[PDB]
Amino acid sequence: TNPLVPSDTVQTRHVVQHRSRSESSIESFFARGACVTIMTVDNPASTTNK
Amino acid sequence: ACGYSDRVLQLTLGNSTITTQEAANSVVAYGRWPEYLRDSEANPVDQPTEPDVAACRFYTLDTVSWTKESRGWWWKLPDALRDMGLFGQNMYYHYLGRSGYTVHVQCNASKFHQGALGVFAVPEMCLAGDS
Repeated sequence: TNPLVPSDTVQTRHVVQHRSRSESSIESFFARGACVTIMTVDNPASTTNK
Repeated sequence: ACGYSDRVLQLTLGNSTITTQEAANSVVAYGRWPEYLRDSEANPVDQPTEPDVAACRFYTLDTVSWTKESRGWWWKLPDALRDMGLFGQNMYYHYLGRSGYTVHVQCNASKFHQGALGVFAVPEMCLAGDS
């Protein structure tokens, strides 16, 4: 992939960049609990056929 | 000593000069003189256009008339200057723009007239609708 930045193809001014990629680190991309299943159980009367 | 005074001012920007002999000093809103965008606060990365004297100069809008029935007037900026010379052209040719302003409101009369106008500059002057 061609590694260009804007100053390679247009005139640019100086900009002090403050943004960071902190929230797209692997750890942060995955730092959430996700539902992987729902399990059903019950507690019926003792007189049940089931 | 030389007679310099609060009331007597000269303002010069680009090819234009304003004089006044009955001023009441002048206001710098929130104590902040206009400035170009610092590198530490910059955001679009392309090299900006800065028209300088082509656009930073006094433009006079159409005059209005104050009578006993006048309730007041309003304008918005940059909108009121959208059709003003090279300021207007630079505004419409570019997606983005920023600008500060010197606003000079003029209204003379006589020592036998009376009346008082409040001249307010409001950041984000959102106005109410008719519905």
